[PDB]
Amino acid sequence: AHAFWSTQPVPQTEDETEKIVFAGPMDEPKTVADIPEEPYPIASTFEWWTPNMEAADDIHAIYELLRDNYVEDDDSMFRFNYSEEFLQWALCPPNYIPDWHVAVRRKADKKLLAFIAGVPVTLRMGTPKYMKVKAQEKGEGEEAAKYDEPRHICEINFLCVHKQLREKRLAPILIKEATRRVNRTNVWQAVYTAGVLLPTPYASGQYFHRSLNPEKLVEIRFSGIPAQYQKFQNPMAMLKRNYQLPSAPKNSGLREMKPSDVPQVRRILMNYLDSFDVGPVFSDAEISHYLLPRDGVVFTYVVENDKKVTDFFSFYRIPSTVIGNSNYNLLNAAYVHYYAATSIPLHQLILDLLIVAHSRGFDVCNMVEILDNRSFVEQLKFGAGDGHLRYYFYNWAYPKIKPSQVALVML
Ligand SMILES: CCCCCCCCCCCCCC(=O)SCCNC(=O)CCNC(=O)[C@H](O)C(C)(C)COP(=O)(O)OP(=O)(O)OC[C@H]1O[C@@H](n2cnc3c(N)ncnc32)[C@H](O)[C@@H]1OP(=O)(O)O
Ligand SMILES: CN1CC[C@H](N(C)c2nc(N(C)CCC#N)c3sc(C(C)(C)C)cc3n2)C1
Ligand SMILES: [Mg+2]
Repeated sequence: AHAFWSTQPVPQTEDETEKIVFAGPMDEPKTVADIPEEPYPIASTFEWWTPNMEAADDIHAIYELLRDNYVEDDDSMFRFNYSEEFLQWALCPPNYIPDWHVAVRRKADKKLLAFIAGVPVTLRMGTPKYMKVKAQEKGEGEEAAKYDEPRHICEINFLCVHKQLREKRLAPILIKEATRRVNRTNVWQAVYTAGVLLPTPYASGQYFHRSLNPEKLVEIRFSGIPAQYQKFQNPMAMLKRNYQLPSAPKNSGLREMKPSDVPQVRRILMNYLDSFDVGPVFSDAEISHYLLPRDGVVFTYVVENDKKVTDFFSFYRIPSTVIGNSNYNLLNAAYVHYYAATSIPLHQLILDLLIVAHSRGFDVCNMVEILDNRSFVEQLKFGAGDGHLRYYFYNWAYPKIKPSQVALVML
């Protein structure tokens, strides 16, 4: 069934994952000196390339590869079009490792053919709460707590092979070379997500969408007019009224985040994320990088009351190419990023997210049912989509958990 994934240190079946009780490594300990110093072999017509993701032109080359060859729906209606500024943001966080950005090019002319990217993340990935309770029942607390310390690991994203080279077993080679470069830096675990089912997720959640511009979404067939609206004289008018939003935020202290807010935002975020079984730990530099506003990329607002920041939300922009409809070039989606609420109900905080996103010209707001995202689905008129995001570890045994015990947002 899986000629590549069967050879890797991942759980091989759903049954295996449902039997795991404690977090820890799959493979035997290895040293850096054990790991080949030479790049993984690749066909003579190709070469490995490490792009400089802080050079505008190298970012542009990766941008083009992904624009033309990255994730598309099965009906080929929409294809992600991450911007150049987004890619620089995502692939160069504090203390990033340039060698973890791995590309293949055709040696002759040097066309870019494939890419995969790793970035550092500090993750809590110790045994989940439910399984620590069972372990205490049983006298096994020491084993259950062994890997509780937040671990410095790799997050993988942006795996892409050019459409002309699909189904030639190039993706396994990129994965193996990325693994080698990570292992050479003495890191032995990775976290990754995909929409496809691979061996084997530790968690899975549905995607949810909230329409902001229903007329456009229906036109491009992202959305349908649902059957019950046919009881109405003007279905589209009633759809628009259904999703109508305020033109101004409701929370009076709302404003964009600024550098001086970093310590307080770090504090309330970390207190919140601490409650979840899998979640990142951020430095001040990482809070600054991932949350301060960046035009066209990330948008972050704080609620400041009596000169104190008590709540915040963030969202990021991923446009998609509208492949088949010629009336529109792009789908402009806002994705829910991190947030924390201490003064107001989460639904009140996130309504202001939708108002700001709509005001800024976004067409839809998307999220996965991680964090406390299910708490505002119905009131704020999100609907489940047909897709799922599955969360995976490489070289880490982990119990199956619910997606509401996951606090890592994937870009
Ligand atoms: C310690 C450090 C560890 C670091 C590494 C951690 C692991 C990171 C793992 C990567 C995390 C990526 C996170 C993201 O970026 S998820 C986004 C993935 N990108 C896309 O969907 C973009 C459009 N599609 C493509 O570019 C290609 O179809 C890809 C590149 C996806 C596959 O190329 P292609 O279609 O030309 O096929 P092949 O003949 O080369 O290879 C076939 C093998 O590939 C397995 N496959 C298919 N899709 C995925 C997938 N999304 N993750 C992992 N494996 C995948 C498949 O089961 C088969 O293996 P097996 O079933 O035969 O065994
Ligand atoms: C949290 N994410 C942002 C990055 C990933 N992003 C952009 C992403 N991934 C998706 N899937 C399942 C496949 C992509 C891979 N691999 C979908 S489906 C989706 C709808 C339109 C609402 C149905 C939005 C969405 N967004 C997921
Ligand atoms: Mg291939």
